[PDB]
Amino acid sequence: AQNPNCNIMIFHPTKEEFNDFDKYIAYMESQGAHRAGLAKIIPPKEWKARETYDNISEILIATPLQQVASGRAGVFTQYHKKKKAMTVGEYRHLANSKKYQTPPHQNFEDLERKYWKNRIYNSPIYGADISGSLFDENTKQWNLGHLGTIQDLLEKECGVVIEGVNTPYLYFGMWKTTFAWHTEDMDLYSINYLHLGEPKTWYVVPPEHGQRLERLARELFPGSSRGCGAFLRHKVALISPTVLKENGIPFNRITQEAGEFMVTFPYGYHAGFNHGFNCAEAINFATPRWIDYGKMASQCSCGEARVTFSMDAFVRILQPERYDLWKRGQD
Ligand SMILES: NC(=S)Nc1ccccc1
Ligand SMILES: NC(=S)Nc1ccccc1
Ligand SMILES: NC(=S)Nc1ccccc1
Ligand SMILES: O=C(O)CNC(=O)C(=O)O
Ligand code: NI
Ligand SMILES: [Zn+2]
Repeated sequence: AQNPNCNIMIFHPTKEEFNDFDKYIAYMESQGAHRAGLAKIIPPKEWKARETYDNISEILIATPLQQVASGRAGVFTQYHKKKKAMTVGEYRHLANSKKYQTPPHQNFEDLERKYWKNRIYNSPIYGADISGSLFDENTKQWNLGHLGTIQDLLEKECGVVIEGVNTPYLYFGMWKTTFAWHTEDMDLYSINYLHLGEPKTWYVVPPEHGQRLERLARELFPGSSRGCGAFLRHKVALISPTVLKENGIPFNRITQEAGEFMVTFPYGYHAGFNHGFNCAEAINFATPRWIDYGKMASQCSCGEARVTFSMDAFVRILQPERYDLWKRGQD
């Protein structure tokens, strides 16, 4: 078995290897990359996402989210308070202000220490889930707006034609902005490109050990657990690497820098934070190996978790028994 310790693997494809997206994902998995839950892909030196980022300041963040924490430094939840709209130029200025800017630090490890010590005492503002893309239409390789769709994958594998679309989302971050412990909708893959700015640090639990994280989460957030059998779908819970180690949860960590791709694999729980002002683009995708994970994916039916239009068909076809109750998530 490849990669039995479930290490995060880093790949350096050649420009020739960067042509066929599906083929390279399959290659990564042949080397055991999926066992970690997360992989890094460094693009060929000849590749670029677009020419420059000089003209992005007029993009609108219609609903910036202030991430307010509750709990203790290593075990907390966050809720998202809606703020007034602002442009990316305005957001960048805010990120760089004295109130919100990255503190002086020695290295990534020093900044990580500062994050877990002090995160809960601040409320950074995030521009998340903004439909759009910053890939040039002429970028032919690993263009996240030009991937094969999940709906076409399901049709190719299972022969059923379904409604729905999937398109990329942009994320504008600042120091301490946080993504909570989660797997993707329907335990899909995700791919994330860091277009510009400061790094993003990731934590990940191997898919074969996901239930260990779930059990700890139930212990650490007992009221939330009683409210919903899949409350990590709410994407609001944080657990520090120190607390994971104290409880024997297997995990790994890695820092993503501008110009690098990360791929998360089916049922790979992940969480993380941004180092400073940055912009990332991400989208979900599927492969034939995903189908069995989609069939088994937990669902939130308490009504808290966000439901995309396109997830309906996934639940309807892959989980027909759960569909009525999940669809009771409704409204
Ligand atoms: N072990 C790492 S980090 N990467 C890698 C990628 C391809 C082939 C062999 C090794
Ligand atoms: N062709 C589609 S829809 N997706 C996909 C992605 C990676 C590998 C194989 C297939
Ligand atoms: N290196 C880190 S992240 N250490 C740490 C220890 C205790 C509390 C918070 C962080
Ligand atoms: O970048 C973020 O804030 C969160 N991204 C992801 O969870 C992802 O790409 O799967
Ligand atoms: Ni994710
Ligand atoms: Zn729920």
